[PDB]
Amino acid sequence: FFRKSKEKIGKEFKRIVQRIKDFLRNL
Amino acid sequence: LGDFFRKSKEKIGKEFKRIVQRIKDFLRNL
Amino acid sequence: LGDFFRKSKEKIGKEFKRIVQRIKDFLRNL
Amino acid sequence: FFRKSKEKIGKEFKRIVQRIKDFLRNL
Ligand SMILES: [Cl-]
Repeated sequence: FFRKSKEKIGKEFKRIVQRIKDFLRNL
Repeated sequence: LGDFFRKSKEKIGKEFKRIVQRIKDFLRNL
Repeated sequence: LGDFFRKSKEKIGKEFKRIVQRIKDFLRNL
Repeated sequence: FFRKSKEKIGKEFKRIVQRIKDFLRNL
């Protein structure tokens, strides 16, 4: 359960950043 | 039109709620 | 241990809730 | 607002499929 929790934090941050970018580019 | 504007506004609002829900979840749980 | 098991179970449950919430949202709104 | 709504359906389906895969692979 070590670096996988850290790996999860990074994927979730990336997922939200992507979603925000998509929204702004559309409007 | 008219209903096209309403559906577009509804879809925008729902996506804004999706972002806010994801942000809250990330900040509280990580 | 003990609290390691509880936190692991909690994290698993939360991820299961994340999936169910996303599925519901997809099916109802698309 | 044409094919972008269709484009959104496909990204969301892909996002859920990915999340389910990640969960199953972990346990
Ligand atoms: Cl997502």
